[PDB]
Amino acid sequence: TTYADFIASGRTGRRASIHD
Amino acid sequence: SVKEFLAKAKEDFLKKWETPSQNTAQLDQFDRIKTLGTGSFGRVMLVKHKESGNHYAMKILDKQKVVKLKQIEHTLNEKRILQAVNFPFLVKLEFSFKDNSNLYMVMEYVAGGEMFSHLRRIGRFSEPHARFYAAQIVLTFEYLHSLDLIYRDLKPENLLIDQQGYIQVTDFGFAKRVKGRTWTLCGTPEYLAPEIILSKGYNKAVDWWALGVLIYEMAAGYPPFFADQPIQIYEKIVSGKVRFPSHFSSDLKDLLRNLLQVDLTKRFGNLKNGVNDIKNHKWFATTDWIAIYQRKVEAPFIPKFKGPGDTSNFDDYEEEEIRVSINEKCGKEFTEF
Ligand SMILES: Nc1ncnc2c1ncn2[C@@H]1O[C@H](COP(=O)(O)OP(=O)(O)O)[C@@H](O)[C@H]1O
Ligand SMILES: [Mg+2]
Ligand SMILES: [Mg+2]
Repeated sequence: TTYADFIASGRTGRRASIHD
Repeated sequence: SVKEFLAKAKEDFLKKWETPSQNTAQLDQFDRIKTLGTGSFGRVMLVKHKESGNHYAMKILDKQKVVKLKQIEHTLNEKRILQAVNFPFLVKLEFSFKDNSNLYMVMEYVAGGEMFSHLRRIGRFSEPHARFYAAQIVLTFEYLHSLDLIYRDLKPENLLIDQQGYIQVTDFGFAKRVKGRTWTLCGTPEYLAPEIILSKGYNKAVDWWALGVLIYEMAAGYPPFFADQPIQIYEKIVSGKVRFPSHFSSDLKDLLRNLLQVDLTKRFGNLKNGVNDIKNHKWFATTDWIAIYQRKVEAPFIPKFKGPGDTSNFDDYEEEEIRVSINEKCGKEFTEF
């Protein structure tokens, strides 16, 4: 499931801003 | 009505923009209690104001780190704009000042925590719950955009829930006063519009894209474009194919196809009718926009609050001493702060 794939991914915690 | 409101809203903003507030507190007026959250660089702490006893959220920025990441202008932007705006869903800047080592922005403490933590804990928001928050962002972007402001970092981590269950927008780090286009590669990867990513030049329509991302994530519990690395995310954003959870209503899907629209002549917010294409969308049909602005709608969720200074709606963070050198760092760079 999409949910399962998101939850196993490494961006489920607070995301940092970028200024690339 | 909206026109008379926005017009006088604008006169008030300009007077503060033209002559910003400066140096309205100092560090030793506050006792630092606990870290509330952190960003790319720099941290926000819960503090207690000695003379009044009120609690505040103090954002501490290390000038040297600001300079190193090349965020001088953005930091000046952040403070100049935040001290000048006034809207029921924007967090209030109560004090600002600087010392030899740091810049400080003291905001109203919003004790309900980040939308982010609730969202992940709960899983996702039902559509009426998501709609109630969305409505507040729509009104806020109408306000901001009307001042020629672009916000550029909408996401649940920068959205706070107040004691009434309403939203408080924080983090004006990338806010910018601009007529026409701009080019800075900034924001948060999951929320970037494709024109930001493609180095095209871009305008305020990127905030309406990001709203689409927000609404999706609120309702789905995960973003429309995710991957393990930013670069994979950009790829998916650029493709722009979006797929929706089975539980999304037809109305929601239609709205999101019009916000997450790679074509600027067709993205909602960005058209001849402006924000009204959004406010009059079927998904928002049950929304009383006046009542929302007035804060008369019953919130879907009211955080637990146990007395002032309670931080239980926030994660815990590693604390660390806030150094202040005896030599002034980057004085000239930050003079107008
Ligand atoms: N007024 C506030 N009240 C309570 N917490 C706050 C307040 N402002 C910011 N925070 C917390 O601190 C974190 C970082 O604040 P932010 O303004 O987003 O700094 P940054 O630019 O480094 O992301 C936020 O994500 C939130 O958890
Ligand atoms: Mg932030
Ligand atoms: Mg920021």
